[PDB]
Amino acid sequence: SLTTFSPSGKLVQIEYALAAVAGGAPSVGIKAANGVVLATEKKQKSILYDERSVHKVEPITKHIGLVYSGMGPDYRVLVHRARKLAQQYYLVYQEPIPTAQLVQRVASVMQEYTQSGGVRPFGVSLLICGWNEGRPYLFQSDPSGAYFAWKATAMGKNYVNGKTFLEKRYNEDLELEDAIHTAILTLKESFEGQMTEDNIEVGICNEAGFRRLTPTEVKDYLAAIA
Amino acid sequence: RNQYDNDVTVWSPQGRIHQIEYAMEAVKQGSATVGLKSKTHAVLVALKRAQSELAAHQKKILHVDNHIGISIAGLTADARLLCNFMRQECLDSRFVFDRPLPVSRLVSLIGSKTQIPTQRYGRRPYGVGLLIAGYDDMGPHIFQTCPSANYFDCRAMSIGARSQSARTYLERHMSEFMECNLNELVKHGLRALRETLPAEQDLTTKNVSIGIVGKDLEFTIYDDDDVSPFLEGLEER
Amino acid sequence: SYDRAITVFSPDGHLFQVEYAQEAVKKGSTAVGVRGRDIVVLGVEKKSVAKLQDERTVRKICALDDNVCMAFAGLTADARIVINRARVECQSHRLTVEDPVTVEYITRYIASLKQRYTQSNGRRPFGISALIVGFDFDGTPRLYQTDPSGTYHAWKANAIGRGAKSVREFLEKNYTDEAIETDDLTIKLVIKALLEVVQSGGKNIELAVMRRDQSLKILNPEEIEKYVAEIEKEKEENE
Amino acid sequence: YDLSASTFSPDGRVFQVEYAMKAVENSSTAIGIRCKDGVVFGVEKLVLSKLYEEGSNKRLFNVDRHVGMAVAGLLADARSLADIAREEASNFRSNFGYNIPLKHLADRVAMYVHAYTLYSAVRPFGCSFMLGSYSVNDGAQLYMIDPSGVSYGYWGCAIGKARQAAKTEIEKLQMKEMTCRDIVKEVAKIIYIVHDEVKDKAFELELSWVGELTNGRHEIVPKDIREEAEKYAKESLKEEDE
Amino acid sequence: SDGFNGADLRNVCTEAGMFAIRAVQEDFMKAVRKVADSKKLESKL
Amino acid sequence: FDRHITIFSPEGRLYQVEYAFKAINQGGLTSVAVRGKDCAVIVTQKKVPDKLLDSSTVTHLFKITENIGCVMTGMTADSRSQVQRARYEAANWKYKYGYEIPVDMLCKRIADISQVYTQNAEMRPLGCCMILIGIDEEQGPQVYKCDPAGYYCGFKATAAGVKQTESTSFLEKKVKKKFDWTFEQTVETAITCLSTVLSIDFKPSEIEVGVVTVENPKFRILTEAEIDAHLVAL
Amino acid sequence: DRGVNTFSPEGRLFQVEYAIEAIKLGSTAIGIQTSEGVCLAVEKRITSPLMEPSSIEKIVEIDAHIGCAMSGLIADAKTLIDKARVETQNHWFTYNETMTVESVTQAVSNLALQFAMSRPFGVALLFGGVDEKGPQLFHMDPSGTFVQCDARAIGSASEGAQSSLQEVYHKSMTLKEAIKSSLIILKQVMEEKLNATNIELATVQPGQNFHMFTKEELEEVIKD
Amino acid sequence: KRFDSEKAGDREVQRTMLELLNQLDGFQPNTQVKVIAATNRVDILDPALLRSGRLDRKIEFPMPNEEARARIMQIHSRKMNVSPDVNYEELARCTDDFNGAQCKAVCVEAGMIALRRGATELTHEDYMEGILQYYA
Amino acid sequence: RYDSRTTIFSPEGRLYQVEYAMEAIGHAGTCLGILANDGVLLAAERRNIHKLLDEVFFSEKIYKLNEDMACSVAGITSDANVLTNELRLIAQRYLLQYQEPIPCEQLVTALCDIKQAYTQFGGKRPFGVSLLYIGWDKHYGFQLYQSDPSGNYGGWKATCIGNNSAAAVSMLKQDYKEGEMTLKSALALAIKVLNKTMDVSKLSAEKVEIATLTRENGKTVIRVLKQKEVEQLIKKHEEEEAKAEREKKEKE
Amino acid sequence: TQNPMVTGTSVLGVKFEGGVVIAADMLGSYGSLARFRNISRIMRVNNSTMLGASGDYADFQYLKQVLGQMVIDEELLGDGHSYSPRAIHSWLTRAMYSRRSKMNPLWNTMVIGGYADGESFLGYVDMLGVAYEAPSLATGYGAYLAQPLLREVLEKQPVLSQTEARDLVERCMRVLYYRDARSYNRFQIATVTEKGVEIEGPLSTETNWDIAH
Repeated sequence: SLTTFSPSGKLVQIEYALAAVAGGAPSVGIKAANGVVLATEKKQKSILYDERSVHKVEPITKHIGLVYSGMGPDYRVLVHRARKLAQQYYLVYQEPIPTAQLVQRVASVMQEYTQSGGVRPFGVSLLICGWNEGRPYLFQSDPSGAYFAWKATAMGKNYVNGKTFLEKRYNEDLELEDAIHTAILTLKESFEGQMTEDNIEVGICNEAGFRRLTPTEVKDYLAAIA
Repeated sequence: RNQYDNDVTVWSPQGRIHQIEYAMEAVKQGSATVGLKSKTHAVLVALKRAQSELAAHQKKILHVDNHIGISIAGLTADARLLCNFMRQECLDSRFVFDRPLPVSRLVSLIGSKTQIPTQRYGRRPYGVGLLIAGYDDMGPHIFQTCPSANYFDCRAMSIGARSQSARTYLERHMSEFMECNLNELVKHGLRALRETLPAEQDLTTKNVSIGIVGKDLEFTIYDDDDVSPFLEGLEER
Repeated sequence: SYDRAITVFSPDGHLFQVEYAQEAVKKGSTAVGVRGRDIVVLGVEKKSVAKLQDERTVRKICALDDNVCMAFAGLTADARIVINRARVECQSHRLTVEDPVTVEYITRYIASLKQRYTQSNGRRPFGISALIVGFDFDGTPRLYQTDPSGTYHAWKANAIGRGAKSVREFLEKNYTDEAIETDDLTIKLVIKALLEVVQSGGKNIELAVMRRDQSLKILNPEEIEKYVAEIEKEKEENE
Repeated sequence: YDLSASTFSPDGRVFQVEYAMKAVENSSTAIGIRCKDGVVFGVEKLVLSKLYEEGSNKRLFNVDRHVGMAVAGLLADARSLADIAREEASNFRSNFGYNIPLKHLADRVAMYVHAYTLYSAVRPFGCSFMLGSYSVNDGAQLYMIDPSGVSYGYWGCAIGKARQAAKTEIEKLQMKEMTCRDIVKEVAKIIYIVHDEVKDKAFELELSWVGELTNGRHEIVPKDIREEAEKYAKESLKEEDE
Repeated sequence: SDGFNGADLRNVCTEAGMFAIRAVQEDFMKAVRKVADSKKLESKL
Repeated sequence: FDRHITIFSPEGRLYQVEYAFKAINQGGLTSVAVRGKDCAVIVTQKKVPDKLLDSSTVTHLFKITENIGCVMTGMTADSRSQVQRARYEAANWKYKYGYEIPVDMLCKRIADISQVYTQNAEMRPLGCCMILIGIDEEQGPQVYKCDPAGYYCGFKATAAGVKQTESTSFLEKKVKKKFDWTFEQTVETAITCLSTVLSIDFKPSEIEVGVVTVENPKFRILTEAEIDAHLVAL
Repeated sequence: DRGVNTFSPEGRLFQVEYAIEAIKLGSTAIGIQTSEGVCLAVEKRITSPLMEPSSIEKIVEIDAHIGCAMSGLIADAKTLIDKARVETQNHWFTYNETMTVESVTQAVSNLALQFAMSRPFGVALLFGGVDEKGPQLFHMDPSGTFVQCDARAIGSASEGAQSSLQEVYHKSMTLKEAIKSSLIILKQVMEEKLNATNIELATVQPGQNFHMFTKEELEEVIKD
Repeated sequence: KRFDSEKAGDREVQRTMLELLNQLDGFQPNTQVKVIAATNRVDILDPALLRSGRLDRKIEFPMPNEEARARIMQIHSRKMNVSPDVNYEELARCTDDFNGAQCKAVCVEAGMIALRRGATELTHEDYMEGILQYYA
Repeated sequence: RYDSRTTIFSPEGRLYQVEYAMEAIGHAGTCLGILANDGVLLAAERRNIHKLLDEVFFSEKIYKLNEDMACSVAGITSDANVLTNELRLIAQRYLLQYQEPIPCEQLVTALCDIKQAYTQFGGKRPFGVSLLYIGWDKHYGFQLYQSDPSGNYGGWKATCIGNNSAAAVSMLKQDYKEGEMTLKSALALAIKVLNKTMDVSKLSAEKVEIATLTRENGKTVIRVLKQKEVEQLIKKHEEEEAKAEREKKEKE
Repeated sequence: TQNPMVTGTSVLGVKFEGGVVIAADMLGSYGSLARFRNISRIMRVNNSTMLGASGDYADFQYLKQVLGQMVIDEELLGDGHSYSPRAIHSWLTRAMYSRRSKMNPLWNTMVIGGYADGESFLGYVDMLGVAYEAPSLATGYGAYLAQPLLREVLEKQPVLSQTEARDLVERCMRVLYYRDARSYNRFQIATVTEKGVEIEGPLSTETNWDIAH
């Protein structure tokens, strides 16, 4: 069903998937010297929604974090299968899967699910981060099964201006604290309305391993940098 | 009827399904076959057509079991498949129970099968209509079966092209039916075929096949010569 | 898997797919083959190659055994696949019987393959036309041809490709046991047929010949130069 | 478009099940009433051709000793579904050693219909039906099932062309506290009154029941009982005419 | 009850008057008839 | 090409999934749910056309397990299919882990299944929205509404059906004032919310009300007696 | 009608009709049965010259007691005939006998019925065999309708050859009359003259088994 | 549906439709009027034009049954010079979905058919051929 | 319905899918390879080196299939990834079977057969990637090959694919000898080719990627040129280009 | 079924001139550990046929359920056709033969009684599949010490009366109880006649041991 290469050499369905991803929940990543910071607009559609049930940032391993922009369900399935793949890697290699292999395999899954007839490729762009080795890694994974390593990046509604903002902001000399400042500032400039502490979700990845910051810490950082 | 008329799996916005209607059309396009019955005899008189003067008439009466015979009208291929199937069923039933397979049960099973490939998007109906004459413990049975599986237990039925004249004759003479000798039974079937056929055309001992089943007589096929006494004794116009 | 029907009959009663496949074969390079008393020759257009392009990787002619040689016209990948299939088949036939595969048997196998791939309920019929030449174990200069539709016939010569039409009329004309008496004059007839499309004397006509039960041999380019030179001498003498 | 079961119409309505009910709206009728001590079924079996025979193709059947059902619609799908429920009941008996509850039986057949309306390479069934049963431990139970696969427990109901008139004349009854004996005559009157002779020419009334009187076993109405009910229905027709 | 119209009332009243002439209209059991009629019109669209 | 089960439009817009949402809305009824301090309640319309039916035979509430209740809003066949699938999932969960499945896991499983339906272009997104009510060791009155699109979101108060939006707004208003409710306060809130959004007075008959309490981890569809008692009391 | 196996509204699968069209396009063949045996004469479609007569094979041997003629697709006939030969030998192995011509024909037709396979075969066959009931001729068409005929003609000239056969044939001839009349009609309907290389001629008699006529007897009958 | 935005002419049809709606739903009793509408594309029609004060009592024309086909053919044959021998009912059976005026057309074609030879009788099978290889 | 049509023939004998793959390859980034008597090299354009991009993987258009063979990919990156995985699988299965590295031609044939199987197996789009292999076989020493979506493959001394492949290969054929141009000069050849082809004269290690396979110690060695080396090759290229320009204008 | 663990004992059957009468005990045993007694090994297949077993009670019950379902199917069909005693005999023979051949034999020695259309049927489908139709049957280990009496009595008097047959079977089973380690003074007699099938509850014979003293 996806083989219909337009008479241009492009695959219009993945083009549309990229469009839908662009029309997705804003998220931002910034890799510091000692770790990486991931953030995303978690704004629910009302106070009704239990803002502790549907999480947006997920630890796939004690040292690998994953966030996305786009389809929530597709995101769930992809993160589940990523947990799987990483876990079989752990079992065979009694060692956590390095981010390189994890993202390689996730993108491979994306493509393989792209490469059939009854299959509608996912509509999520993922922003995996890891601390394998003494190095912090950030990788954007594209619905087209393409994995790109990055320094800092943004995805979602305002990803282009997020990208240029991060371009102008980043400097190799940057501690994780200022990285958090930068990510939260990017989300602020890309966010509509007040940043209620629990409407924004964030996770860091360091020597301590990936961890999603609690509402307490996110409230602290917001109330500070606002 | 644009669209809605491809494969049985598509439901028309009329509660209708048209591939089955087409199969029934093929059934009519088939050749004439009339079945009728008495207390102890079931007679299938069938018109075998002549494709060419150098080609022998297509036989259409098949003896499936000792006590069961079929007259076919429609796709000879599907008719052959179905005949093979009923023969297999009769053999299996005889194996499992040393019994003649009940005609009603056999017809129900065939209807079930011909229904099965009417609810899947991979297959087609069987554009073949069968008139079955059987003799079970309850006696003689005349059944009609169509691709839709809507089997009908009839005192006398007729299928194939020109079947309406046979239907008229059978309706008129039902009262006599169930109250006539075997020879009169065959003669009534022959009269039905005569009505169905064009007036100029006459039933020679080459165009007619007579399958007779009943008490103390397994389903016997009469062709070529065996039809001769009946036609010779038959009335004319 | 796919389990989707293809190769649907046409209103006229033809197969749009097979006609497309045969025209796709026609559009390709041209190649001629002929049989002698003990020599079977097979020439073919090289189709141009960049000065940086190795010819070893252009194998539009394949020796499927010591008695069978196929010249291709179509898509190179299809050539490779069908060739490998046929050759695995010939080794399998060697397993079955300790005798070389006959050209007739190999052609039967290829035709069966074509039928399978045109009516296997979802497939792309091989857009290929094949020409085989062998000598039966007893020894017979047999030459066979196979259309993409699977229909194959016995041929004393053939010519398939873009020029197939004109070369076919040409060979039908001015062909006789005088021409095919022996290796002599047979390469000359082949080269004349290939120059029917003129101006490519030194750019094309990659040539092979197989003697009776001796071996197949590709004709070296110095030999090709000698043959074309003497052939044009014969021409100028004619005019 | 409204072609396949996949096509959620923009309104959110799958049109193939709608077409299935449209097809169902072609069979004559099938009425049933759950008496306090059983269930009674009637059906307007229209003899299409005068050459047909009594004791022939029926729109009601038996599943297990303790369940009956009456169908209306495409008779092929009807027989298929009847046999279906037959084997589900048998398999439940094999598993648990006792007659299957009508509730669970209707549940499973409804699931089967639901699956054949979900899938793509298949079509929904072209016939609706009604399942009746009785037991001492659970009273008398009646259910109806449609191509969409809705299983609802009715104290009385019907399907087919005159389903609306069937329902009306059903509510014209104290179905709570009458018995099978009089409810059978009532069902006969239902069939005869809803019957449109002007249109259908030929006709026959087919009846059955299952209740304590039969020890929770489904059986056709005996010959004498059916004849009496038919006579009463004719006399009621004359009463209504006058 | 569903829809928006009262013309069901007119339909029931007219047809029930026809009924009575054939034979008041104390027949809400009959008004449900034309309710079902309007609802089958709803089914049509 | 959007006619297929799930195929991105030029900008995405899975029109068939959106049509599944419209099918849910057209289910034909409405339901509301709330979680109290330690007790959760749910109400749902319940009609009895033709005066037949009634009884437990007709309903939309279902005990997925002894400790989890659930309600449906959508095509009855699809909804029952979901209900029995979830029952299967919970039973397998108990049979595997040995403990009653948390409502979060139950909704997660159904959400993943519905997502697979959307994903593969062979299974339609069946048109119904499911809501689960349960009690947790460390969350008390858990409420989670899951949708065929694959969201499994938990609301302190949720609603499904045509009036989902107005009911949600009303619930937001009410919860804005002292969400700390008791059992009676919670049941009153739910019933009154549904009454406001329907503009209809309620006899105990034409509704179904289910509850779970921390003291009594047992989904209970209150009988007509208690329904009418609460109705007349408030 | 469109679709793969869809039933055409006017009946038939419409692929049977396409197959019939292909058979009509095919080359011409004639078969005649006599109490003295069955004779088959098939016109060939030799392409441009250089063609040995042993290049196109429109006649095949089924056991030593049946011949078969084809009209249509060469490889389709090859596959069907392969099936027929395999079935015949399997039956001989299982029976210590040879099938009847009716039975082999119906087996091949049974295989043809299945439309795995996605399309009907584009070949019509004529089996002239010798069995318990003497020499008989069975015509089989892609639809699977098999019937034994006194004399049949298939292919491009099917209708004209059949009309000529109707005119000339009687219930009493011999193999010699059959062959001479068949050759007369074949020459009259030939694409070009009767060169003795553009035909294939076989006979199966209550006696000598199935036999391909050699060049000598071909030219003999041709001049006759 | 009144919402499709194809092109011009469409919108004109929508004004005409809305004028129809006005003419019977506006500030006017319209007591002395009786509108009867006729359509064949049953499904595709304006949801407002639909009914309930506008087009109610939407009578439906079904496919004639065997009896209906017999009655229509009888009606059209009433003036036909039919001989005293007819299988009207069995001809209706042969109809086999012969719903529309086809019955009238067939009676006319039968008249012409008999008129080939100047007759007044029904062959009953030349009647089917007026109606309108491989296996069989 | 809704099944598309992949393994079908155009009414004029053609394959829309294959041609669409070809044009996709063409629009893809430019790459090219050169075979020299001493060794072989391959240059590739980098479409974007956006500063935010990291540098984790040693290569961005090239992959070492083994210790004596490497490939470069022009087209869909994920398709290339899976294709190179398949290549690794095939070659290493070959090594298992024969206790020896696979020949480049044989590995190419295997992958091209897989490509054709994809092109002819029902509804599965062919990979939108074109491959360029540099390897060393004991039979032909150094070898350079090119493979297309159709399964067509050719072993050539040098060539170009991707964007502006036509002009690149034309100029290469114009200015390529047959058995000369060792790595020392082949590097300048590639640099000038890319300078004229990429259409941005400014070339540095950021926008380019150069790989070289050479034999030493009786074993192959594949190495990607470091940024420093790429920059010196740049500098020298511009120097000799400015030379040739000044002599040409002096003549003018 | 590859283990003999829990069976009953021998079963008897006589083709009464006007019907067929069989007798079987209510002993369930596990090797001198007589299992719960009131189990019986006889049931009513249909209005005109009865089944009995002398093998593993679990297998016997399995056969009972399958055959009961089959007969229920036939009744539900409503065609009036009823399974013949010989038809059931053949079905059972086929079933055990197939199980044997596939190496999962049903561990039940069969005793099928029937009376259809004035014809009395008596069958002894054995373990492997061997079929029989004789006026008398003594299945199980009781064959050797019961069938001689029945055989001689039948030969000297083919036609037998109901009461005489009942007394003979009671005497034979009483001898069985005297000389059987796995017998039981509690048994069911199932008889089939034109009127139907009747099971005479858990009768016990008037066994005497002081007769030998």
